[PDB]
Amino acid sequence: NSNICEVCNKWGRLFCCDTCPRSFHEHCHIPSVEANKNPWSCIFCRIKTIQERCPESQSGHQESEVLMRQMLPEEQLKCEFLLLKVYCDSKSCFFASEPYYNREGSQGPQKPMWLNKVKTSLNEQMYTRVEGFVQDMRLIFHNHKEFYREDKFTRLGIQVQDIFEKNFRNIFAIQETS
Ligand SMILES: [Zn+2]
Ligand SMILES: [Zn+2]
Ligand SMILES: [Zn+2]
Repeated sequence: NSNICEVCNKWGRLFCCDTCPRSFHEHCHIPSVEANKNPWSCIFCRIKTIQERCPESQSGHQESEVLMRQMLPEEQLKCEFLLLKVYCDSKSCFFASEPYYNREGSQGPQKPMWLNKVKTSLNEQMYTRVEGFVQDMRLIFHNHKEFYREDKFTRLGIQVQDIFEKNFRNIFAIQETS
């Protein structure tokens, strides 16, 4: 197994995957690493297993179809992985915890959103469709772009949103387009 956390890349109290070499802090893994279970498979392993069980799940899809899907256990997992992949980027640290807004010439967003809030929402099963998860994810970056305006700090929003969108297309097998 790896000696660092796959998500944050630090050492510490790590839990090791029994089916691949990745390791996780308890709360870096989404969902949080499970109390017992021997062996234990990580979320990278569980996502691979869905794909292997239905190779046609990697033929292309329409985003509109994807969003209307109900949050049954496989869609739930896939959003928990998408979220995980965003937290793998160190720049996710700017979007993790609840923000606040006090900048001359800007008003704060009507509906603030942050990654830990999206994490809690998933955990408490508050999304019924993929749509709900993907709207909040996108809201994070949109709020950021609107608030920081012409400041160069807006670019962090663009960057982390590009990580979200590439990963969403991949995980949900969106049909490739030019
Ligand atoms: Zn970690
Ligand atoms: Zn694994
Ligand atoms: Zn099949």
